[PDB]
Amino acid sequence: EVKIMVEKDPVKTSFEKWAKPGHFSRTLAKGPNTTTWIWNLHADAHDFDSHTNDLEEISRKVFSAHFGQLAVIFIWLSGMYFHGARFSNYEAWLSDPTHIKPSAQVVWPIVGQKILNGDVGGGFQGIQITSGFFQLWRASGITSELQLYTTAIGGLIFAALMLFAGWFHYHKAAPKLAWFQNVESMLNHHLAGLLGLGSLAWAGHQVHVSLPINRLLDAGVDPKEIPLPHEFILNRDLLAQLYPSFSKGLTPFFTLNWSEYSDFLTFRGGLNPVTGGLWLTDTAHHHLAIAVLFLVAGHMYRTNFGIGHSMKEILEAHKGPFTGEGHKGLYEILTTSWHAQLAINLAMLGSLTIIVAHHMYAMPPYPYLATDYATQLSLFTHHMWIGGFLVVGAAAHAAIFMVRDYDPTTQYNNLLDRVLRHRDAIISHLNWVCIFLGFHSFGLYIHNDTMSALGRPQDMFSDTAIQLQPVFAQWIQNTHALAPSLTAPNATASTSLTWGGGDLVAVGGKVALLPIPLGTADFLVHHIHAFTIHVTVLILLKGVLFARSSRLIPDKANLGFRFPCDGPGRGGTCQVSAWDHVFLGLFWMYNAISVVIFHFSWKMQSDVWGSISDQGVVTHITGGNFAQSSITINGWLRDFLWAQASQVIQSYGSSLSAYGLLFLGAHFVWAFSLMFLFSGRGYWQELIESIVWAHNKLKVAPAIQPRALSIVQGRAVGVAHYLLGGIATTWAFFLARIISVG
Amino acid sequence: YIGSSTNLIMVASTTLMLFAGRFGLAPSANRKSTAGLKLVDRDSGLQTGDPAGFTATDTLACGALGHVIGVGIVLGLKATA
Amino acid sequence: KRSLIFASKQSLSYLDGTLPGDYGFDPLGLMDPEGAGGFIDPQWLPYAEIINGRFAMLGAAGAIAPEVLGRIGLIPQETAIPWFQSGVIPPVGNYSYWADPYTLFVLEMALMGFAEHRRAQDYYKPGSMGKQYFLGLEKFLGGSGNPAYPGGPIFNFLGFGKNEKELQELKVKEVKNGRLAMMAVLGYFTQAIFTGVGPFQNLLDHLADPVHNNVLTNLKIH
Amino acid sequence: MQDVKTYLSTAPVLATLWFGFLAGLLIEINRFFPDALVLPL
Amino acid sequence: NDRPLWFPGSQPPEWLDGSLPGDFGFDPLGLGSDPELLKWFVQAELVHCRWAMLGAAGIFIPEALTKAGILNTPSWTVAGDQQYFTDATTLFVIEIILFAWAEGRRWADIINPGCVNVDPVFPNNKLTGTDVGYPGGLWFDPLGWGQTGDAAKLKDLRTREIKNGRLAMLAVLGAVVQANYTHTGPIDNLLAHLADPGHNTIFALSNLVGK
Ligand code: CLA
Ligand code: CLA
Ligand code: CLA
Ligand code: CLA
Repeated sequence: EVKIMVEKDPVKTSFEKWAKPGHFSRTLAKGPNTTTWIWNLHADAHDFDSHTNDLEEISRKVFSAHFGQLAVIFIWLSGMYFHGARFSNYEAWLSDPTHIKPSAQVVWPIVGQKILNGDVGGGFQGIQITSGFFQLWRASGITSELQLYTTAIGGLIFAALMLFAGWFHYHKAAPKLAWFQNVESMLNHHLAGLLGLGSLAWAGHQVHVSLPINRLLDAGVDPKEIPLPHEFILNRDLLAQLYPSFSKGLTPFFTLNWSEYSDFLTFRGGLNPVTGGLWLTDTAHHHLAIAVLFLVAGHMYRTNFGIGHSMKEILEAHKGPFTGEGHKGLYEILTTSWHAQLAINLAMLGSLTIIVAHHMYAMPPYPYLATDYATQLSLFTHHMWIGGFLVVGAAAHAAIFMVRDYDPTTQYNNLLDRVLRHRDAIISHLNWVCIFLGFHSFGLYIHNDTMSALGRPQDMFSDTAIQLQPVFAQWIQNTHALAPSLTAPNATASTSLTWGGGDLVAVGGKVALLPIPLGTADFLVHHIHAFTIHVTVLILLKGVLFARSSRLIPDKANLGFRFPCDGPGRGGTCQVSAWDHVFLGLFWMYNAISVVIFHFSWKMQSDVWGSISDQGVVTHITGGNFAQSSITINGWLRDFLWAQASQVIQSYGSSLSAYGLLFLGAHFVWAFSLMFLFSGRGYWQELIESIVWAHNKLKVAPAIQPRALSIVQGRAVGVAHYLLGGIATTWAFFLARIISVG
Repeated sequence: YIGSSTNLIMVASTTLMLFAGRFGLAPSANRKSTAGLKLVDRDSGLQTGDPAGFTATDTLACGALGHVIGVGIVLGLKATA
Repeated sequence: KRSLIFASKQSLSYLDGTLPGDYGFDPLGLMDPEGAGGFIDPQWLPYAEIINGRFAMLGAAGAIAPEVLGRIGLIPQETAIPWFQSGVIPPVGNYSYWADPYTLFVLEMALMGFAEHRRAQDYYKPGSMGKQYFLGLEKFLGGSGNPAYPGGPIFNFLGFGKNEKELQELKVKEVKNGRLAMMAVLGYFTQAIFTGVGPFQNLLDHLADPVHNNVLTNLKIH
Repeated sequence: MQDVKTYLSTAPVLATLWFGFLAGLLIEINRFFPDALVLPL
Repeated sequence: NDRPLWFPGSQPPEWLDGSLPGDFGFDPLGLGSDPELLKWFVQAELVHCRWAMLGAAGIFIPEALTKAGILNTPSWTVAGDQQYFTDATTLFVIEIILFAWAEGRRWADIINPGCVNVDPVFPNNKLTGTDVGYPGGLWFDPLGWGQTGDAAKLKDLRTREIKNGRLAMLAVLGAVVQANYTHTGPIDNLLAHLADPGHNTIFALSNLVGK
């Protein structure tokens, strides 16, 4: 029966364990014999499963840690709003959003770093921000810095509230295991009460605050004399003169004459020509509809009033001849293992973030977002990287579950067992498809390189050569361009300006969006993307499926999840642990996301982003050379890496010099990672022995014996520095280039 | 508005759903549906004054679903005719 | 043995009838002793109900009293205003008192703190307010075993409930009137938003033309 | 306070405090005595 | 020991047993849990109180007498800006040199009680003080009021400078914040509050949403 269950005062609030560093584990609670202990102290701090076998205590730790993360995020958001309130030119940007660069960070005049306070416009000097917060606040109807201040104060209050909630739910009233295992109630509340009610509330804000303020802004009204939101809520005649349907006043809602709300609940599609963003009427209708859908969907599961679904009975009822018991035993897996839930949720969150990245540039939801090329590029790249990291983490935690939380006795002839039983076939076919994709994409690039170098441009794979047209994607674009005509008759515009139709939105003198063409280069780059994704999936899935055992080491589950090797026997067992598979999948996700963001940047600078003149001539940032230069690896090296890097390396002496500094520093960090990746551990241990001799000669040798990093730690440091260097190099390069050319 | 087609449709939908739930023609708190769509009896634990076993939660569920279906029918008939 | 509103098998296990307003209505099982915690526990919820109900009795009889007394014509008409126009929500309406409403709020916070903190300390540590010196009248504020019913020389100065039967019946009456007042204040709030006039104005509008003055006709806001 | 002082005496907290103090000292020195390549004496 | 407390209902902390002057069991953060550090904090409170008393006497009394017209003190905030017979930085350095001796001798008394009680130039002077923080003698207790014999009556004599001291500390903090906020003298703020207490408050200059 679904009920509230807590324990009073489980843990005493005391600083006694603060003085003891490794209190959470029996091994580290003894003391630091060696320096490795310190690293171990930071590598097992949040591994709550390793601290104890009690699932209740692990659940309580997880809940309180989530509260702490929420408090941290609240502090971060409050900081952003504070910096918008004081150290920003938000109001000047409101007065003129097309010619003033957003800025919300101001440096101190200490060591000549004051040069970084560039002339962003509006009588302000500071760092040009690319987070899109200005456009988000413009969409929300924020017109003054006082509103940002009150938002920041509320954010601090909420951070303190979350911090107190974590303390209360760990040390004062800690929920019991039965409370955490109520997955049906949790889903009902998070669907109806979290997503549905949140969407409804945001629709209310939009209807009452965003639409009137933003339509007055689109009309050219100076934000100073735009009436405040509460004046729209109170003086409803002032709101009705913008949208007459408000004069009806909730009568159409309850009489089901909903068409009378067509003034502010539209299904237009496309972009607002004035701002280049989505119509906020469409957004309000969207949020209302999804709120209704989520509130309906959150009434699906049976908590204690009958009427509903038992997910255990749903799962046990889904089985077939090609499988065994089907989805039998998965309810226990997902209600008794935190790592399985973390894997599922991480995979979904990463894929969702990638969807967000793809959908926020094709439909810019904020005003003056598309024409802010720097913000668009930054948002796309940021969310791509976040999604990739989350997917790799999902793989890691699936492997952790398979190693530690997997119980063969309760999993017999179900789906997990059967997947484990034909992993050889799965990995064989995935390896074959990876090889085939790698060949028929990168070998096509190499073919193009060779024929271009041999003076045989007619033997290449291009539009003026052997053509590989993406006919399926082109057909999908054609279908989506004609959707309002026949397939969605109640639509004014198509889903996005990227499908087709010959419509070009040009806020100011720039280009917001236009029909994106697909040719041989797009065919090639999408197949490169598919190749990289399949190879990453190969590495990660092979790590997960072979985590427990393999033909080499049949007892790999006893070895654990995070172990270096099993020895130099059987020819060498280096990197047989699933942790090492995640370690390599990080490199492959890095390559995949890097190529994805490079393709986005080049395609947008070449075919979409640009400036339109009064006559109507559209010139692009690069000049439309993607169709003929992206087909060749030399073209990528020259027309993208060499041509577009001219600004990061020439940024010295200007406000973009920090980008060049961090460009070179990220190069440095990557090269530094290379030695943790290439070197071993015995060499460094012996070098440390020599250094320890030098220290002992002078009676300055520490009692905490210096040790070289473990093998797994060496790999972790190498991959961390590698990813940091590469990603920061790209970050500096994109930001400098897109701030210079935009 | 009482004699309007929207009112008639909504009243009919809600009444039909309540009748189906009360008289064992639809799932309820004490009427579980199996995988074969056969209705079996269960002890929801909610005591009600209804002799048949119609609870307040059953009434709320049937009314909500009846309103959902009635809104669907009303808007569909408006869009088509 | 008693009226049951929406009881259940789970609720009736711990709701037996000791409490005054006990009718087994606990569809959410919020007073289950098995998972008692900080504020969701059997010791606090009846107390919180009583306190919310007492403040709601003061509210329902106070949010409409000036309007009624001005309608019958014995208070000044400028003080005969709807509750939401008395400065509680300055945007909808404001009134100029001897002090600005934030100074009044600080004074209210000080006084209500001196009262409410003492009430809390008597709830958590019963009898602790009758020991330390408090202007010499700490002996009046000693309370009894039950936190919700101090019944001292101050809190009970007409001396009701000499016998236990009348005392318990009076408790039940208090709980019922408090629940009614709580629902009435919720009605005050929702009607203030949906109508824009005071509760007495809504009552008179309904009493004038009941079929054209109700929620169905008056969810047009204005 | 014994446990709080012990925690504050741990390596990372003391490192943070000491390095922050050093950074503040250097920053203030550069505020009042900036852009010097030669020690004047 | 059944003593009045800052919070009547709650129990007092174990380290605050009521043996100290001004003890009311007020230690919600538990900063006096270390007895060796608790003694240091006791001394810190004592000297802070005795400095804040002189600060309030040199801030509010001259301001009130200037408003009455008897004196012409410059409002205790621009007091540093006026010209003297020496520069402000030179005055600060003289103050540091001249206070190093006294503060170091009090420091030695705190660290090593019972010492530094004898005059170095004329050993025959001495200080007849027993407790730390109450030097006594003749320079510091010329009327001989700190030595009463009765422990309870002496503690009653104490707990008064602790209380006047805490009040003066709060008063000086209020004076600083009020000068920063209202840009006006403290006695002028008092007269403004007494002029119209319902409106001349901290919210007079805050200008919140509704008034
Ligand atoms: C309508 C009810 C409701 C709502 C709104 C939420 C909302 C949330 N839950 Mg869920 N939860 C619910 C019911 C609900 N829960 C029930 C019934 C159970 C038990 C079965 C759980 C069990 C549960 C667990 C085990 C966890 C969550 C977590 C979370 C948070 C995830 C972070 C996020 O995206 O939030 C986005 C929104 C915000 C950050 C807004 C701030 C939060 C506001 C104040 C809403 C808080 C609603 C709260 C449930 C009301 C009770 C508190 C009240 C007494 C003050 C989110 C705030 C996770 C978390 O992060 O924990 C902290 C987590 O680990 N919940
Ligand atoms: C919802 C997200 C989420 C959550 C809750 C967890 C939770 C956990 N993970 Mg998983 N993980 C995630 C996402 C998540 N992870 C993602 C996205 C990845 C892919 C990278 C992984 C990959 C991963 C692996 C491979 C392992 C874990 C492990 C763990 C456990 C932590 C033990 C530990 O050593 O941490 C303590 C915290 C750290 C070690 C972090 C230190 C700082 C990192 C390494 C570098 C910071 C980079 C920084 C941004 C650089 C710039 C700043 C710099 C200049 C200062 C815990 C169960 C471990 C485990 O359970 O072992 C059995 C383990 O082996 N996770
Ligand atoms: C540019 C560097 C580079 C190249 C070319 C490769 C190539 C390959 N890697 Mg390796 N890898 C690299 C860097 C590289 N990797 C790095 C830095 C890492 C560290 C993270 C890894 C980690 C890694 C892992 C963990 C895995 C791979 C896998 C693969 C294979 C991909 C699929 C395949 O075989 O078909 C595509 C093959 C190619 C693209 C190779 C070039 C072939 C060209 C196009 C044709 C040339 C032939 C031509 C006729 C000349 C003939 C020569 C003849 C005259 C002698 C392939 C062997 C995966 C694998 O085993 O395959 C499924 C795998 O699991 N690699
Ligand atoms: C103490 C309970 C109580 C009482 C006596 C009233 C009385 C009244 N309300 Mg209010 N109301 C209440 C609670 C109450 N309401 C609550 C809790 C809400 C929030 C849901 C509302 C929301 C509300 C609105 C929005 C409106 C009224 C209106 C009215 C008038 C009747 C016309 C109508 O449409 O009613 C509608 C009644 C409801 C929507 C609430 C019904 C359910 C509650 C619990 C009342 C149950 C009454 C019950 C018999 C107990 C009565 C106690 C006693 C008199 C015997 C009338 C003056 C209308 C008005 O002002 O007309 C001009 C109007 O527009 N009420």
